[PDB]
Amino acid sequence: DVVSQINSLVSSIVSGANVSAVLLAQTLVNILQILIDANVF
Amino acid sequence: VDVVSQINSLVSSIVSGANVSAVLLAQTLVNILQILIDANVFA
Amino acid sequence: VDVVSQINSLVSSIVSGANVSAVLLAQTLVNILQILIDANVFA
Amino acid sequence: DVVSQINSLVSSIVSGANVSAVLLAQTLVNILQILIDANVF
Amino acid sequence: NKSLPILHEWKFFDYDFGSDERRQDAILSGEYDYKNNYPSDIDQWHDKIFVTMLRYNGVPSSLNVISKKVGDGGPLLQPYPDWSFAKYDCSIVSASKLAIDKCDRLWVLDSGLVNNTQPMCSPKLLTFDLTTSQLLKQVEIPVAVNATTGKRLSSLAVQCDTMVYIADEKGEGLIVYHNDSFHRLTSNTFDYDPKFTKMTDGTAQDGISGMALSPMTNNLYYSPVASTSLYYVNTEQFQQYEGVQNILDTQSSAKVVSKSGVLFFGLVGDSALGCWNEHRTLERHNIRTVAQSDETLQMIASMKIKEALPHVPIFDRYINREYILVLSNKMQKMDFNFDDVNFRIMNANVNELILNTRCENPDNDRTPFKISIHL
Amino acid sequence: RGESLNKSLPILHEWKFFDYDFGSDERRQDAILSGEYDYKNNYPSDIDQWHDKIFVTMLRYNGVPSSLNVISKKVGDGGPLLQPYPDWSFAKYDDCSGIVSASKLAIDKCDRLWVLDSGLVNNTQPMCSPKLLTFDLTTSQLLKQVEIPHDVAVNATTGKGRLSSLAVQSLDCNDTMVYIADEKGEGLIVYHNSDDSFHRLTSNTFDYDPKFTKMTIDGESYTAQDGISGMALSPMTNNLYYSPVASTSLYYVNTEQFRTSDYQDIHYEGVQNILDTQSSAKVVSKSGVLFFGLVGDSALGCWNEHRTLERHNIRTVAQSDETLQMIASMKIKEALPHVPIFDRYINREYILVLSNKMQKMVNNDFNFDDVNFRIMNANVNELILNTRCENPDNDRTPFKISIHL
Amino acid sequence: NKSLPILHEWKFFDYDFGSDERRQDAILSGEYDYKNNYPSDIDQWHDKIFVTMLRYNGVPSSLNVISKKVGDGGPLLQPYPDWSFAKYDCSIVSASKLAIDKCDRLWVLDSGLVNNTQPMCSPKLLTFDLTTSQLLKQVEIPVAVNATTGKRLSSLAVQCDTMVYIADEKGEGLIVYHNDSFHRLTSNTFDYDPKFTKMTDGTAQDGISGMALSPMTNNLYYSPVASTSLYYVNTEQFQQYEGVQNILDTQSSAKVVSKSGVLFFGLVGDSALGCWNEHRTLERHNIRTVAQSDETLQMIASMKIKEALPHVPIFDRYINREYILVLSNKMQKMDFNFDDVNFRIMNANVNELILNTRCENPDNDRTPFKISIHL
Amino acid sequence: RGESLNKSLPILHEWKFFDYDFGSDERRQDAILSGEYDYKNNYPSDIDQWHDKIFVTMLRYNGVPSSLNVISKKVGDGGPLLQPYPDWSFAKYDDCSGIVSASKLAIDKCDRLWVLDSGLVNNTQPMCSPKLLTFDLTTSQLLKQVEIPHDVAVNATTGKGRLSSLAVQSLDCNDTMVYIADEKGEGLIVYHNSDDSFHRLTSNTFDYDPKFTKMTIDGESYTAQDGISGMALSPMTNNLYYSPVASTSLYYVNTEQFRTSDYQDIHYEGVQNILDTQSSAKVVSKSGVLFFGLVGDSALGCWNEHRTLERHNIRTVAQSDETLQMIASMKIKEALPHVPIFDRYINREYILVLSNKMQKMVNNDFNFDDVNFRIMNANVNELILNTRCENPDNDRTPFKISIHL
Ligand SMILES: C=C(CC[C@@H](C)[C@H]1CC[C@H]2[C@@H]3CC=C4C[C@@H](O)CC[C@]4(C)[C@H]3CC[C@]12C)C(C)C
Ligand SMILES: C=C(CC[C@@H](C)[C@H]1CC[C@H]2[C@@H]3CC=C4C[C@@H](O)CC[C@]4(C)[C@H]3CC[C@]12C)C(C)C
Ligand SMILES: C=C(CC[C@@H](C)[C@H]1CC[C@H]2[C@@H]3CC=C4C[C@@H](O)CC[C@]4(C)[C@H]3CC[C@]12C)C(C)C
Ligand SMILES: C=C(CC[C@@H](C)[C@H]1CC[C@H]2[C@@H]3CC=C4C[C@@H](O)CC[C@]4(C)[C@H]3CC[C@]12C)C(C)C
Ligand SMILES: C=C(CC[C@@H](C)[C@H]1CC[C@H]2[C@@H]3CC=C4C[C@@H](O)CC[C@]4(C)[C@H]3CC[C@]12C)C(C)C
Ligand SMILES: C=C(CC[C@@H](C)[C@H]1CC[C@H]2[C@@H]3CC=C4C[C@@H](O)CC[C@]4(C)[C@H]3CC[C@]12C)C(C)C
Ligand SMILES: C=C(CC[C@@H](C)[C@H]1CC[C@H]2[C@@H]3CC=C4C[C@@H](O)CC[C@]4(C)[C@H]3CC[C@]12C)C(C)C
Ligand SMILES: C=C(CC[C@@H](C)[C@H]1CC[C@H]2[C@@H]3CC=C4C[C@@H](O)CC[C@]4(C)[C@H]3CC[C@]12C)C(C)C
Repeated sequence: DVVSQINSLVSSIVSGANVSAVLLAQTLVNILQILIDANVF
Repeated sequence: VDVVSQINSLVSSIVSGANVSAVLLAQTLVNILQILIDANVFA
Repeated sequence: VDVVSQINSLVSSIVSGANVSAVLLAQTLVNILQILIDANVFA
Repeated sequence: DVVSQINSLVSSIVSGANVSAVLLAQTLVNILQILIDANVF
Repeated sequence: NKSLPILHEWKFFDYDFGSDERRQDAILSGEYDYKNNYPSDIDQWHDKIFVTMLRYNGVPSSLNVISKKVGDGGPLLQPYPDWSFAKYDCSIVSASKLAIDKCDRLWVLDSGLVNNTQPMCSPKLLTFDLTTSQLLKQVEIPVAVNATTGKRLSSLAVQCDTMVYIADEKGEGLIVYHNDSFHRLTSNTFDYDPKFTKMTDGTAQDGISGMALSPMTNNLYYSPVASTSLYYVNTEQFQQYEGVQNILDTQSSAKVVSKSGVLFFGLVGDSALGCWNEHRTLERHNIRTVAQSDETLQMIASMKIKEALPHVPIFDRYINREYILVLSNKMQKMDFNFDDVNFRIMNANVNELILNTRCENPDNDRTPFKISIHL
Repeated sequence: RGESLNKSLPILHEWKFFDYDFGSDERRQDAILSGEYDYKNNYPSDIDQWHDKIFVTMLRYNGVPSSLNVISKKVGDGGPLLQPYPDWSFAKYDDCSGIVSASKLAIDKCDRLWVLDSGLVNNTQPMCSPKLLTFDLTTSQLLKQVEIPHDVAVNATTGKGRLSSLAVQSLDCNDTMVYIADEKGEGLIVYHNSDDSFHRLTSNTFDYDPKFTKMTIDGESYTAQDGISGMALSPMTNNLYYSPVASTSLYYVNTEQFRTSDYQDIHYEGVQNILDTQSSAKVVSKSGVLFFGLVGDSALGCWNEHRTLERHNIRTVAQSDETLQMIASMKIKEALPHVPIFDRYINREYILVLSNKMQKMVNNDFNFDDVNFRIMNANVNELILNTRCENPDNDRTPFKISIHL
Repeated sequence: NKSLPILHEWKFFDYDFGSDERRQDAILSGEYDYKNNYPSDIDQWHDKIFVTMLRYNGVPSSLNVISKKVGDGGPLLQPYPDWSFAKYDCSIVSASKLAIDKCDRLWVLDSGLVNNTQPMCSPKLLTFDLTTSQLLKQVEIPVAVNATTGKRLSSLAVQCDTMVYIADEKGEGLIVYHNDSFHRLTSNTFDYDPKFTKMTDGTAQDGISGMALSPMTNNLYYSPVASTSLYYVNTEQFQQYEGVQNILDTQSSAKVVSKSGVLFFGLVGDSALGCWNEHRTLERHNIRTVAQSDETLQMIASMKIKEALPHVPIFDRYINREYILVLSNKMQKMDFNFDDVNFRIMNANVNELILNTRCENPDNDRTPFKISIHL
Repeated sequence: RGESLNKSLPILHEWKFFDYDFGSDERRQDAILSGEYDYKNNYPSDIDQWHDKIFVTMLRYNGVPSSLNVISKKVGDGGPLLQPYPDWSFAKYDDCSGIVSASKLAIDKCDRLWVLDSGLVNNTQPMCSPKLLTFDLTTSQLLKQVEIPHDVAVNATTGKGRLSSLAVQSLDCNDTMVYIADEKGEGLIVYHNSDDSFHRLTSNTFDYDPKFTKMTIDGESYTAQDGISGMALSPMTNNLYYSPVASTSLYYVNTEQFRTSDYQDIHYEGVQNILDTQSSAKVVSKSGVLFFGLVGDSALGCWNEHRTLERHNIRTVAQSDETLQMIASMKIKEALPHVPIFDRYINREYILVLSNKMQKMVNNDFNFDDVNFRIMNANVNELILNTRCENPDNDRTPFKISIHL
């Protein structure tokens, strides 16, 4: 689920917690691919 | 798969002076990252 | 300075459906990051 | 010096060391700005 | 009691003629008198903001966009597509209303009227391709007059096999076009009410004028200009009615419906904006006023609702996508004071405007963040 | 009240019952047999939040292994397991060494966690003397521990005491002032960080009202002869808002009075009988909005400090017969990191709400096959927007981001 | 003994006529015989790879680019700019050589020759703007013939006030154009040597042909085709010589100089590529052979050196920017076997080719990484 | 030799003299007065590298605080300060508890650091018995310590011993084999991880040659009656290359011989008198290129294992009269992280070279106002490209990245 990753990641960031680099990388990959598939570029 | 031929193609464009496709740039960035993710580069 | 008016201008372009300048995108990314750097976001 | 930052950062990465997120961010900022000023976009 | 952020202001309209040489040639001629430029409709597509002008004497172009240039009056206008369509000697005479569809076609309702009365040419419906700025189709409105009263095409709605709807406030009827039949309909709900003909800042015998198609229910909401009622007709019908009467306390102005089913409408007396959710029942306790300003909202002549772009449906949950654009001229003054601000394009996020009010759509609070958008 | 019936707040964590990370199911069973951990006697008192930690404090009944806890990564059939903070060392009270019953928590500007240990067992029998602990959140180590002298911990005439509410005013990160309500004994303790001095205050505003001693939540009712609790310090006005538990009033005391010494004629403000039901816990936003739980209605109410304290400025902002039965705690946090240039784009403040079911504790009649304890949350600005509680909105950007967890 | 990676191969050249209908109309006509298409020069700008064809009988266009389409022979060519310039009936007759300058102008040396001998039209120097694909200037070469011998403009070099240089192998001289004077020069160094007229895979009385301007020293290196010498003339002179004689063991073919001062040249006998650094002294112990292949390097008809882009000078230290493009037809066969590969565009990184050899430029090893580039 | 006179390798770290991170200049001065640290007696034996750590081992003379060190963040007038690894606990040898003189280091596939402690003081007097330590680099803790029995640490007849070279063959990360050259005693110890068994071998190939006992470096000369050192295991062929110090030969032994037990008729290979001068330290790339220091010429030479072992396949790849006077150590590392899909784009292997000035130690005549000890580095492929040492290049990408530190 991209949505659960996003939700999880943003919650980390806004909470002041240290944020997982792998979750950051993977979610960036998934958001981009979605944008690619929607002809955003 | 076939990230290597995309990379090769893309870099060739960049170094040749040509205009480079934003979608090919985005997709290749996506593929390089995912490869790095799967190789525990961030873990 | 004046990152706010650049941001406002850029997002307005994006949300309006307009084509968005790659240089304005790059420069605003540079400015947002530098601000975050100076606020110890990465430290 | 952008060059000293680059050199320092790449040396970290290739050495297997953990790599500073601030040095990563700042060097990304400087490379981009250079590219912007050279009309690369 | 909200004010809405201004996107563009004018003391008076002015155009990009080319040089101040070419402007002055038009001022002397009477091709352009600044005192006779009154905006009818606005719309928006990508970087373009359309502004249509009622073709009185001294109005160089009717169909315009806002340009990069600026004058003492405010942003200069620039004819769309080029000055070619500004000419009428019956070639766009008077772009009364605009509409943009899913396929990036711009529909234009040219009334044919001069001074909003004398029909110099026959009305027509134009259709430009916004990708190219070129004209795809032009059709004359025969349908166009009452056939008994004899009598002004003053409202438009468009549904990629498309269907257009054109209200006729003077003649009191509803033209229905099929993408090539036309057909005029009639009703007592389309007729003006003498009771609410006076609209007292400080008389109009017009009927159906203030249309708005719901993208979720397919009801075309409307009312006569002289009325305090909100009627509607379902469009699945479209070969020959709903809504409460006297439901509002004053007359309504222009109207618009969100994709999410919220109807917005201008309240003439209060100089306010009201709303009503389609999910609720049409009655007093479900009608709320959401913004009001004695200076800025004197006659809401137009409203449009747009969705933030690009449209990436997976991320819809994170974004309040819909925003409203509001043209508020001062029709009451159409005896103006041109040292003051007269014509305004305001905007706002739809969800922010109605949140925690009877107008709202039910909020699923299921994400750590929500982004509100407008221009 | 209008336009908001059954509006619930998104759940962050739920429990059917509390359980802990003992280590393995081996180490748990050793505690269940011992009587160190009965799941039926675990009732949450307070919550708080710092970085990745969500604190949850438990009333120290018989069968409550630790009082001061955080939510762990592990999960059980009850819900998220708890894990003692800092370590199990502070869970022990046979010794009477550290933390009997963490009644309330508070986090200050300088990342210190303040803890109000009541010393009570079963919320009544005072096994040890109360104390105020202060941990450094950066290190998880203890900075200072101070006993609350019997002189001020209890009423001198009656001898009764239950320290049930806490608020902290970090004036300079180093001269801070703590405030501790005593609902049973009916008093307000005022502590000074500089001296370690204490001062017990009294007032008729601190006393319980027999008129509003009966409180009905979700059909079932109980009775509570308790005074001052539900405290909340305004970061903008310095008013410490409060009310007796058995009351329908909202009082307050300005704390600038306590700054200049020699007070121990204090002036108390606020309307009486201003609410239709009793108020529970309370919190104030940095932006000056007071939130409070409405016991009878099982609702959350608000009031802006910029407006005048009266009925027509009080609105109820959420309500739910299932999810909001006793609001035992509330805190408000700002989204992080704090980058001031971008404040204009972000509704930063969000609220965390602990909603146990105190009505079911009183009668010892829980259904542990149902959800009982909830941490809800919401964006502050989104909750009050277009209501009498809102602060004026400057709509000056093409976008605005609302945050919570 | 390196082979260089192939960028494009051909068994024979073919063109994008439009449809196989339009091709067959040309084959029957004799407008296009595949057996008579021989490449003269290559170049590169952005996505375009230029390929020029010697205009024999059966050669539809002379100035071409490689297209996206592909045939049994190899990549089809496509006339540049359009087919308009493919026509000669003296309108580009025979694009002998190409050159690209700092300002994105493409210089073309049209010889005017048909079958590389009969001068159907007068020679000319064209100058296209590569940004627009349109022609900026055209100039006839008067300068063009020996004025005693009577006699083929077969080499080109360009220096944004630009200076062009055109070798004449048959007439034995050096034309010097000023951006509008022309001037023919002469020398015994420009004359052919009978000793090295035979070039034995398994006779040519031609002179100056194989020019290459050093961007660092401004020496225009050259030699007669029939020679084993390397001469040069400084261009700061440019109103009326250097280099060793018999310095190479066999005849040299085309020539090119890197910005960094390395001269490359084809060695006819060995079917090899040699180099020499300008920083060293011109003598045997400083001449090295860097690549060789009996199949792939039979006649090096052209070489160009390009720098990797974009040019961001701050990062030059990280990048070996320069790469070489090599056209290797088989002039020895110009009796071909068209079931085999005959014409090749190879390439390589300059620094990788010469590193740790007497040809190299001194390496400052001052970065944790170095990137080598080619296409 | 050709086309490479005075070609130096980029310096990674330089020293005029070694100094340590004692804590503060207070704690340093306490050691200088004590005689625990004389800067004039600190001579580096080996280097290695793992992640951010660069190891530097010091010959334990009088005035050498620690033997096993890493380079620290701090810097002095001498150069980068050293810092004992793991902590100062292993620097102590009064006790004779841990690490007297870390002669050589080795890092295996599994992130274990192997250390050859000779037990020598002043490189001669055997104060303690030699041992082989094995730290886990992930934790900085010690996994195993093993004494090298006097049975095999010294020659049985003469009694002499100096363990001066080390190589490790991690066959399975858990069955590894260590190899320890003894230059003074002239033997090859072969250790087995499974048994902790040791076996001393002998050969005439391990013996010193009197003919090449004189070695001149940069004008000044000295004499060395030493045998087998300068070992290097090929990861591709399993040949353990070596040579006696006083020799101009390059020998080797295949190690598959040692796999099958019962050897303790061993077969030694390699040409004799193949070099014009003595070889110093040695290293082999994963790709099969052997590098070696040439003592007389003050140069670095190479030889590809794919080619035949003879003069026309030996080339000198760098040389410098100032910077390469005694190559005391060499290691080869691959660039990280290892992402195999991208291997084609990257020349991954690079070489680290310790070049002290052993010629100046012998005569006790250093100039500490000059640079004396250097860690140089270079990309392997860039060093040998277009030379007889290279491996065949597949030029199959529009770009190739060369790496070092
Ligand atoms: C990982 C992240 C950050 C996600 C960021 C990099 C995503 C989000 C939206 C993207 C832009 C969308 C539209 C556009 C408009 C398009 O024209 C250019 C790309 C851009 C700006 C996208 C680029 C990437 C963005 C900003 C979060 C979840 C912590
Ligand atoms: C699309 C591109 C650019 C690809 C770029 C963004 C990729 C490539 C490798 C990435 C780094 C690898 C390792 C690392 C090490 C890790 O510790 C941090 C990220 C970093 C530096 C990666 C960041 C992103 C890099 C530079 C080309 C083909 C035009
Ligand atoms: C140019 C853009 C996109 C800007 C994007 C790339 C910026 C914005 C904020 C950044 C995150 C902030 C905090 C953080 C928290 C930190 O822990 C990790 C980086 C992250 C997530 C930043 C990454 C990059 C973000 C999303 C718009 C205006 C079109
Ligand atoms: C921080 C980093 C990674 C730096 C990376 C993100 C830089 C380097 C080159 C950049 C591209 C240059 C050209 C181009 C061509 C241009 O058309 C698109 C951008 C792109 C691909 C640049 C984007 C950013 C790149 C890949 C290192 C130092 C660890
Ligand atoms: C807070 C910020 C900037 C936040 C930026 C990354 C936000 C703002 C608006 C977002 C787009 C809105 C709608 C949409 C519509 C959706 O369909 C795609 C994402 C997009 C384009 C959003 C992308 C993210 C944007 C640009 C800085 C100051 C740190
Ligand atoms: C819509 C998106 C992703 C939007 C992302 C880039 C948004 C969301 C929350 C933003 C942070 C909120 C608060 C803050 C607090 C402020 O102090 C810094 C910015 C930051 C961290 C925002 C950065 C941008 C974030 C991460 C996709 C799905 C298209
Ligand atoms: C190893 C990689 C890809 C590395 C990528 C980021 C490298 C390759 C070539 C580089 C450009 C070369 C020249 C130049 C010329 C210089 O002027 C600007 C940078 C640029 C465009 C380089 C940017 C970085 C590139 C694209 C993946 C597989 C992880
Ligand atoms: C030229 C640049 C920056 C180029 C950067 C993106 C290059 C340099 C080194 C590359 C890593 C080398 C090895 C490796 C080893 C390999 O296993 C993964 C890729 C990685 C980490 C390369 C990633 C890309 C890097 C960081 C700017 C100045 C324009």
